[PDB]
Amino acid sequence: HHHHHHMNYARFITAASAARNPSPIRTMTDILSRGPKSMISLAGGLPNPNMFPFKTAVITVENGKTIQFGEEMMKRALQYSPSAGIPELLSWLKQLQIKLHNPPTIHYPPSQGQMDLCVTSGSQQGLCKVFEMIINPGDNVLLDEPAYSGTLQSLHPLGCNIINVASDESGIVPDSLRDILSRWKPEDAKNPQKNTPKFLYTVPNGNNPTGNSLTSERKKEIYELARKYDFLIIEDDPYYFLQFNKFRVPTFLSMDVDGRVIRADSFSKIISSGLRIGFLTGPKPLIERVILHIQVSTLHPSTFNQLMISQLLHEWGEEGFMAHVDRVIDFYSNQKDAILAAADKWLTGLAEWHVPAAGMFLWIKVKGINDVKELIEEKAVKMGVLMLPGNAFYVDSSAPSPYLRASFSSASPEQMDVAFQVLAQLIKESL
Amino acid sequence: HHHHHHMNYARFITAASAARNPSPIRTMTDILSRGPKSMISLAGGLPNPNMFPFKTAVITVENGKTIQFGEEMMKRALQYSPSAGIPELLSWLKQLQIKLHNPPTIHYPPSQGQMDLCVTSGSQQGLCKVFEMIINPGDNVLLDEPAYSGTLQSLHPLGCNIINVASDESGIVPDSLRDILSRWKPEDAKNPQKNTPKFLYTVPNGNNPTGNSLTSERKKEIYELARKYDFLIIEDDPYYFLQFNKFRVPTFLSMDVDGRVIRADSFSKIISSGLRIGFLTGPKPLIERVILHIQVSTLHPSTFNQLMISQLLHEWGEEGFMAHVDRVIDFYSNQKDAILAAADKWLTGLAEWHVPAAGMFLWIKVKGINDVKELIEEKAVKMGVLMLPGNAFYVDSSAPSPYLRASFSSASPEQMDVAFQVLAQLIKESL
Repeated sequence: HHHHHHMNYARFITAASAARNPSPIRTMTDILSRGPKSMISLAGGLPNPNMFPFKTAVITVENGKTIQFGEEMMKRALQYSPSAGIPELLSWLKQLQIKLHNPPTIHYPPSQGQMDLCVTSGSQQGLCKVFEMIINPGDNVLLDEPAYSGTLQSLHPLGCNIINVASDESGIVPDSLRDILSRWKPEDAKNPQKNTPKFLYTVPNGNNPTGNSLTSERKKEIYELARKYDFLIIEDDPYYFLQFNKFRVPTFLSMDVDGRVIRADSFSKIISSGLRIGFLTGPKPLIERVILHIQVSTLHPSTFNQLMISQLLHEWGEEGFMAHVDRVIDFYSNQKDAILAAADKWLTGLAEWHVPAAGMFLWIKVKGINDVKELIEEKAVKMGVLMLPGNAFYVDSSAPSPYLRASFSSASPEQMDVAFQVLAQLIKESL
Repeated sequence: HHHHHHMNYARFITAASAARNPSPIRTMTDILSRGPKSMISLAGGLPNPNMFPFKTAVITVENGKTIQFGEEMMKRALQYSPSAGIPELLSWLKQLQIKLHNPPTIHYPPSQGQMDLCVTSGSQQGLCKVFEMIINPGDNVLLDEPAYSGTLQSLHPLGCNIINVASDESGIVPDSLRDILSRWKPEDAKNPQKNTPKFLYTVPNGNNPTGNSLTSERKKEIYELARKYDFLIIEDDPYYFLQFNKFRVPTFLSMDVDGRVIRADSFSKIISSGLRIGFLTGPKPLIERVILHIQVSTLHPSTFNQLMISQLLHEWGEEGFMAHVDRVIDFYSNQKDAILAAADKWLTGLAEWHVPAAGMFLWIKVKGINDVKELIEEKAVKMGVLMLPGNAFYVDSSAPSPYLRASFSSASPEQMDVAFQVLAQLIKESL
């Protein structure tokens, strides 16, 4: 018997989200193409692209072929395109997801969670619209702190109760999640008044700010709890392609037999943050709610920027894409080694840290102080150094934090050495 | 005494919108630049742009200088940028708004509505976030039908009561608005339980689908009603730069002594729809709520696409921008003349229409039929022609509509002649 549980997606969709109806720009593109080519439509609502002033583009690529938009491709790049993304980018990304994650839901019926993808204007846009789709005021949601400050700022106005799940150097601790969920009975998920959690959100690789990643065994245990208590998992994975380990841990999407995982991927850290391109992968009924919200907001991701990325990826193939990933990992892993060496030299005895598993941040706990912000934004700024106090990564940002987040994306080894010399002095003269 | 009334912006901001707090990507950009240049920050959260694969760009321009992104500019184009837009585009657009509209609010205190601008990922994103900022379920809002289908689809899930204001060939009819508002007393606006309308929304030039535009005298009367009953005006003006008249009618923004107008502009019809660039202009406290929502969603408009537009506009200057506008008007006005000639020839006696004042649509009322959709999507599609039934432009899209929207953005005169021959035959053989 094929594995996986029946889902009722209506439990995870607000009344406003369910009320949305389709609003594409001129759906006649289907009735015209299949019909006669001599079919004259005065029914469309597209501006004439011959008026647009940019005419051709040439974009050079390191380790890839030059990208050229000739006259006709430029007119396409400068015109509206489908809400979920251009078809050639969607098709390539779907094949990538199948290669990397082989999701169980690929061939499910739509109504029981068939895998669907949506290109978004950055991954964070997809996450925001997912949160907005699900959360009514008073709903309970689960996540591990410290968390990305932007996620916390997105959730705050929605009025949900954020329930912290304990975490350590291997991510969320399943025993903590199990203990929290024992507040409910599993059947309470079928009774709205009981207010069982709607979802668990986590960054499973290279959490910002901690650098920690989940293990495979913990992901399996967490997934089983999500099935038992019938909550969704929001897998926000922007550092998926920045793991230092040779082998990537299987994702929640890869084990999602039920159709309860919404995954966010991004090329923001590896290909371009400024182009505003990410993508959601998840069950069709939930992805459809996000698409409909896009249709009345941004309409679509930039057609031009999608064509840039799509042409890059098609020429690279999976091989060239993974080779690029491996160059970027190599660079960040060397930066990681450099910042750890500077910490070993100058901060030993004064602070403690875990080795980042992925991403671009080192999370430093200063010993013998209750709050860092004293010796950073008032003392380190006078000595020529700035690192980020940890307070902003908690729901309660006023509580004291002895943590600093240090970035290793760009500093040279010399800059890291100086920076940690200064920090060591500050810690010393503050004890 | 300087003209304009005290505003209380809290009356137009939902609890969720007011709850938002600032969430920029690493605000340390200010403490670093003014500080010493030898200040080492490990506090930022930017990915290293040297990893990104695109290295230079060359973009040709008709009637303008070729745009070049060299190595350093490309790294900027591929990186995160500020939520409200890049500074050089904001500054140029602010000067444009001052030139075109000379808004009264330029030098007001922030708290009483100082003019502020936000570049958005298309104008519709700004409008969506404005609607979301204002509307609680059950709130009353005012607009004229027929209206852009996307606006209606955006408002539907928010649960507002849409109150139709009568409109004719000169836009909203002020006597209708006055009669509707007589349901309330002006002081009811200071009593939430009375549920006075929160805003009036309109497309004042070249309404989609009608082609009609407001007159100056009506705008003044409408503005006075907005002051008297204390509602905002949402001026959605994507065809502002596509007016066929030599002189543009003054905008609501140009008369906004109170700070009660939120204006949406777009370059989607004139420079590029696919680049997803528009902008809001409005009172600082309201624009700030939109920016904060952007900060947790799209983060910013594509940096690359903003640099393309900004470099185009700076090289053109106001003179080159207006010259481009005038070429585009010339083209669309000729298309307008062509579709009117085809209507004169083939549809006279069978339909009636008003001459479009702006934009790219002709709105045709078929005589002697209650609903068109019979003779379009089941009869015209077999004869090689498609035009858009008017039903989608009303809140009640199931009510019969004898109207068709015909686009003149692209068809040749020959295609228009054929299309209207067919439509004339269909009307004839359906009576």
